[PDB]
Amino acid sequence: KNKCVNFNFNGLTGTGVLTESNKKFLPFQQFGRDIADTTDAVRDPQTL
Amino acid sequence: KNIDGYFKIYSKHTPINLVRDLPQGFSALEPLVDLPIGINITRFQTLL
Ligand SMILES: *[C@@H]1O[C@H](CO)[C@@H](O)[C@H](O)[C@H]1NC(C)=O
Repeated sequence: KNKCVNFNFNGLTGTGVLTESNKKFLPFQQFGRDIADTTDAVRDPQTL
Repeated sequence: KNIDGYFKIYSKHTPINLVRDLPQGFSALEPLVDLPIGINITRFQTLL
């Protein structure tokens, strides 16, 4: 965390700085999106 | 709803104080399950 890394979540590849989020995902929800249809928040497939 | 043979269920439970009909208000239904049955369904029935 807190480092710019090449992250790969279930094929959702990208590059960013993964940090602690204060969003409230619903249990079914898997990942978020930005207005530009780019991922903004994800759920770790190993640790929910 | 059955889209491409995938049975999606969205469910929600809210309290009311009424005996007449569907109350005025707004509430959304969180998705519950996906059943990959692949069945064409055209008629149904509820069970009391
Ligand atoms: C496996 O994944 C589950 C998913 O929540 C997690 O609880 C568990 O700690 C994981 N175990 C290992 C050994 O990765």
